[PDB]
Amino acid sequence: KSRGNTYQPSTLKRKRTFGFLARAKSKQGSKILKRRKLKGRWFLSH
Amino acid sequence: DGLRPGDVVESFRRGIPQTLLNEMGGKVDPAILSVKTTQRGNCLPISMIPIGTIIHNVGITPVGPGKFCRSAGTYARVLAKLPEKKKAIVRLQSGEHRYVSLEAVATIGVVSNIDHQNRSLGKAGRSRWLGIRPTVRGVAMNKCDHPHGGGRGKSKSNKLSMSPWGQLAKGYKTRRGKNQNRMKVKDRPRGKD
Amino acid sequence: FKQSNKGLYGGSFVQFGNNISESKAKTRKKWLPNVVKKGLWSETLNRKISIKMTAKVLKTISKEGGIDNYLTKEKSARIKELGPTGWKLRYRVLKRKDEIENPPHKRRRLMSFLYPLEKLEYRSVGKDLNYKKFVELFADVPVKDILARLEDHKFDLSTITV
RNA sequence: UAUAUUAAUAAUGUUAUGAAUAAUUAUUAAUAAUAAUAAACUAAGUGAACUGAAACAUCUAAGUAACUUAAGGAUAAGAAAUCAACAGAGAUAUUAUGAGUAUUGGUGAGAGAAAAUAAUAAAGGUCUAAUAAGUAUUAUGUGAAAAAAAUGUAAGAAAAUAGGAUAACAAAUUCUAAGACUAAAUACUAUUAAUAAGUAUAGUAAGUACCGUAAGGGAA
RNA sequence: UGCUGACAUGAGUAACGAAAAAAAGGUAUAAACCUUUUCACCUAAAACAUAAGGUUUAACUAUAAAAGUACGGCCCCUAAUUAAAUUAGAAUAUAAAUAUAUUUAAGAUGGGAUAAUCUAUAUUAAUAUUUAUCUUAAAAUAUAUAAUUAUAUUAUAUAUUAUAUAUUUAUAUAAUAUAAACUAAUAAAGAUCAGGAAAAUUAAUGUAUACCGUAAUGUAGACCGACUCAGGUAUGUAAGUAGAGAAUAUGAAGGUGAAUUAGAUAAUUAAAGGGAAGGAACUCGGCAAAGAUAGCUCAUAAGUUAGUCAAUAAAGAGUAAUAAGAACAAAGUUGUACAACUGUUUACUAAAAACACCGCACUUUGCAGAAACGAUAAGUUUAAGUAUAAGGUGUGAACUCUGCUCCAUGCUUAAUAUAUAAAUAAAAUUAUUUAACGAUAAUUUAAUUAAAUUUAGGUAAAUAGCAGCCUUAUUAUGAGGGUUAUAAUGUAGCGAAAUUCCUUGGCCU
RNA sequence: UAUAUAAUGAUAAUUCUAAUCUUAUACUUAAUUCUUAAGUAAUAUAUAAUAUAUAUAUAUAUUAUAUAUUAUAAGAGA
Ligand SMILES: [Mg+2]
Ligand SMILES: [Mg+2]
Ligand SMILES: [Mg+2]
Ligand SMILES: [Mg+2]
Ligand SMILES: [Mg+2]
Ligand SMILES: [Mg+2]
Ligand SMILES: [Mg+2]
Ligand SMILES: [Mg+2]
Ligand SMILES: [Mg+2]
Ligand SMILES: [Mg+2]
Ligand SMILES: [Mg+2]
Ligand SMILES: [Mg+2]
Ligand SMILES: [Mg+2]
Ligand SMILES: [Mg+2]
Ligand SMILES: [Mg+2]
Ligand SMILES: [Mg+2]
Ligand SMILES: [Mg+2]
Ligand SMILES: [Mg+2]
Ligand SMILES: [Mg+2]
Ligand SMILES: [Mg+2]
Ligand SMILES: [Mg+2]
Ligand SMILES: [Mg+2]
Ligand SMILES: [Mg+2]
Ligand SMILES: [Mg+2]
Ligand SMILES: [Mg+2]
Ligand SMILES: [Mg+2]
Ligand SMILES: [Mg+2]
Ligand SMILES: [Mg+2]
Ligand SMILES: [Mg+2]
Ligand SMILES: [Mg+2]
Ligand SMILES: [Mg+2]
Ligand SMILES: [Mg+2]
Ligand SMILES: [Mg+2]
Ligand SMILES: [Mg+2]
Ligand SMILES: [Mg+2]
Ligand SMILES: [Mg+2]
Ligand SMILES: [Mg+2]
Ligand SMILES: [Mg+2]
Ligand SMILES: [Mg+2]
Ligand SMILES: [Mg+2]
Ligand SMILES: [Mg+2]
Ligand SMILES: [Mg+2]
Ligand SMILES: [Mg+2]
Ligand SMILES: [Mg+2]
Ligand SMILES: [Mg+2]
Ligand SMILES: [Mg+2]
Ligand SMILES: [Mg+2]
Ligand SMILES: [Mg+2]
Ligand SMILES: [Mg+2]
Ligand SMILES: [Mg+2]
Ligand SMILES: [Mg+2]
Ligand SMILES: [Mg+2]
Ligand SMILES: [Mg+2]
Ligand SMILES: [Mg+2]
Ligand SMILES: [Mg+2]
Ligand SMILES: [Mg+2]
Repeated sequence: KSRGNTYQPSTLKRKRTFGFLARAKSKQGSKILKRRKLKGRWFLSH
Repeated sequence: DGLRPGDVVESFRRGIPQTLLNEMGGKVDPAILSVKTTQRGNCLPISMIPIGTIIHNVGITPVGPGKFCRSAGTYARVLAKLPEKKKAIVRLQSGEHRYVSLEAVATIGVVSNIDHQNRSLGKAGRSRWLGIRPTVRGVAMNKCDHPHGGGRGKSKSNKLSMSPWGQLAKGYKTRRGKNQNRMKVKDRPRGKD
Repeated sequence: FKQSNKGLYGGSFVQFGNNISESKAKTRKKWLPNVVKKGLWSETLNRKISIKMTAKVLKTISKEGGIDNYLTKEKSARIKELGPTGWKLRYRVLKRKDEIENPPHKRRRLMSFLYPLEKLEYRSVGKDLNYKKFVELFADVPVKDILARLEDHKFDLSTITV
């Protein structure tokens, strides 16, 4: 069938997988946040 | 096999009971223990199971549960007793003679549902219900997958029958070398039958 | 090599090197020490210390004549060899040897005697005192007083009993 | 229940017939708390592949990139079991000559020192250790392209009447491993001053708008 | 086909994205906005009420109102699963990172008391997957004259009349009243595919009832698709008439009629209707189109694996239809090839003969196991299973059957047959050095010392293999026969095969 | 004849074990979830004595040294 609609929004999954805690509660996510801070990004995670 | 709602069974793993010991009627002196033992359903150690008895639910150790001969229609036979070595020789449904602890568990009689092997599932849905997903043959696969794969048309690729991970699937003894069975008198028929 | 923190490895770690073939092809390989689990009797602790050591360390125990001696050697080499665990075991052994060597007499009952008096005085003035804070206050007071009661004994923390 | 509680001046509405109150006491002493935690520099563990060799596997790239761990304003090194050669020097750390020389390599692509003489540098020499044993050494598998101290497995000494150093032996020299501290010259970063045959496309916005689910990319 | 920026040509061309609209008035302002009327369209939706999502897009800033009994969340409880958390010096393993097992905490898509005669949650006193609702019962009626069947009813849902009250609250109840669907609560009971986890009562006091969601959109212009995109998107109600039906026709209420309009309707293109005579003469091919003489009740053959499988058989009958006069369901037989069958596949050119399958064989593993995973280990799945179990391999239901061979590659079993690699307690001995002893670098021997290797079997439903040459019955032809090679020489069956080049092979229909 | 009694080794097999390995389950003084040092109430071990029959061994008051207020049970085993 047709393609293009790969993003199916759901706040629960959005926050659980790309939220701030989802990254601050691990080694790798903490590194992502730290790298984004160093680059100076305004928005670290959803 | 013969167990039906209504029958009475018992276990003598702990031993012969005081109820009979003090009563002296069924105690060892008249040796009613033989006929109290060799009756289907009850559980006894091999030490007090006579030779040649058909048994199931055999253990390995004096303190361990019944492990062998536990499926439907399965049984084993007591072939020998060695009190000095605290051991017994039992032949299992595989046809293998094996050492077992003489004070190991065993139940008299064959396991029920003898005809379980004559059943016939009629459709793939029945396997799916039971929890069996489809099996894909190696020859149908690609060479990156199972070694049998590849080849235009149906072809076995001159490859010795083997598993997807390169282990021969016809006659290749998998348990080989130093790590074999320490308690093993005689191997199973292995093509004799 | 965090496997070694749990045992007496004698300051020997893994070695990563190359495996050379006859064509002199190289392939990374690893050398492990010969770690063995063993229970050695300790006299000062009067019990078996069960740990993972190397055969070399075990042979050193055999030479030096005991796990106690091995742990309590003085050289900096040994201090380095004895890892975090060995260090703790050494502390236990030396503490036990010291407490066997010099016993306390070669005060708690008098603290108990003084406890109710202070408790009653605090109650009278409207305050309270429990055992924990009591011992905390009077932990480090060498000199006692006779403000109340009478000292009908001359133990004086010297030559107890006849 | 840190407006959280034994003690207190009196009590409403009641206390299985002078005290103890679910809305509480001007009060007084005792008892649990708060992770904003950068970068770069340094040390250590593991460590590629592209590539070069006009192919490729020894070799190279390279102990580099990357990941992981742990310190300090710096870290690391450091006062000879060192060099040297019969004459002598006298701790580390960078730089120039020595020198692309000795050395080394499918003796290919290629790699490559030390003595010694100068420059920068600080007061640069000191004791903290009962003077160092599964240690030196040996065999074996690895180990900075030349030059070598660590390293898995196992055998294993001596006391200055001794030990280390060289393919080996003799003679002679030189220094004392298995115990330690050490400014300065150095690296990174941030301020201040000076000079720019530097920048207005290396001249302040914005890591924003916007793109991707995300890591991430990224304007005028 | 350099990069960025500006501007051109195509060009005022193609397009303006399923669609019914018309007057009068607001307004001598209007195709596009608002109102009224007429007309249409969706109506088991284009309506109503919601979930998720989202630039609040809404009937808006003066804005979406909760103690709970149909209020959700919040909170208690847990599933799947997650966790720099958790465990005498020592939970286990591991180059680091980290990974295991156990605890604990978290985590719905789930469970959680009472309540319209309206209700009360807190503190102190003890520690039931899924599916179905009888042949037969009793009265009164239609019943026939003993039928027997024809049914509310062989079970529930409430309101009225009477027999009674404590100054009419709870009962004991005898009568009256249902046609077809559906609902939530019983009772009994059918197959095997055997059907979640978790948090315990009376008493005495007690309750001033916190926080958050609430608009509108939600088969969409208000979300995911680069667009106000004919795509994707979860629930319940979904008037009546008619029907077996949620099919099909209409449409009562409701909502709507669209960022394109007005003319004209050439060639030509798309979707659709009709067609004389003929009926596949088209084409690679009946591709496309056309063809239905009940939809209910009867009746329904040969084959067959006995299954109304074939079958929704074909043809046919009954029921008003006799010139016809809604939509929808229903689209004929037969031979062959392949595949037992239902199913799966190349999201976006292949749906099949390919995959799967139930069935059939071989093989490994005795459980401290085979198999897979684990910079590698602990450990995990296998399995809380045990040779009728689990893994691997080929074949692919069933009938009739499955012939010959271990040469080769492997597997497998024994041969007192047989190389060597590493590892040492000694010295029959050369070289170097040294005045010297001595210090450094070897070859033979030991009671010693593997797997492999090659010998001999077994193993083909293991991987695999299954030949040539020449005359006799005075003939094409060759029952017998003669010869070389081999492990053996293609058996039963089938045959110009989806296998046959020659090849439009010869013959029949 | 016309190479092992002995001394040793090789091979095969069986046995034992604190090599190794796998499964399961009250007080007294002294420095109020603690420790230590001396003695205890009861739960358990060896050899000497009670008293039994054959001419190598039973069952018990009480005492001699080391401990609990890792261990047991089972299995494999040089
Ligand atoms: Mg997209
Ligand atoms: Mg996820
Ligand atoms: Mg299963
Ligand atoms: Mg199958
Ligand atoms: Mg298959
Ligand atoms: Mg294929
Ligand atoms: Mg492969
Ligand atoms: Mg194939
Ligand atoms: Mg490094
Ligand atoms: Mg190259
Ligand atoms: Mg190439
Ligand atoms: Mg330093
Ligand atoms: Mg280099
Ligand atoms: Mg020294
Ligand atoms: Mg020295
Ligand atoms: Mg060496
Ligand atoms: Mg290199
Ligand atoms: Mg020194
Ligand atoms: Mg986007
Ligand atoms: Mg044009
Ligand atoms: Mg035109
Ligand atoms: Mg146009
Ligand atoms: Mg107008
Ligand atoms: Mg419809
Ligand atoms: Mg309707
Ligand atoms: Mg709506
Ligand atoms: Mg609520
Ligand atoms: Mg919870
Ligand atoms: Mg929920
Ligand atoms: Mg809403
Ligand atoms: Mg609403
Ligand atoms: Mg698109
Ligand atoms: Mg749309
Ligand atoms: Mg309709
Ligand atoms: Mg209408
Ligand atoms: Mg609407
Ligand atoms: Mg439109
Ligand atoms: Mg037109
Ligand atoms: Mg016509
Ligand atoms: Mg006609
Ligand atoms: Mg034709
Ligand atoms: Mg034609
Ligand atoms: Mg057609
Ligand atoms: Mg007929
Ligand atoms: Mg028939
Ligand atoms: Mg149709
Ligand atoms: Mg098929
Ligand atoms: Mg199909
Ligand atoms: Mg396709
Ligand atoms: Mg199909
Ligand atoms: Mg395995
Ligand atoms: Mg099987
Ligand atoms: Mg097949
Ligand atoms: Mg078949
Ligand atoms: Mg065959
Ligand atoms: Mg050798």
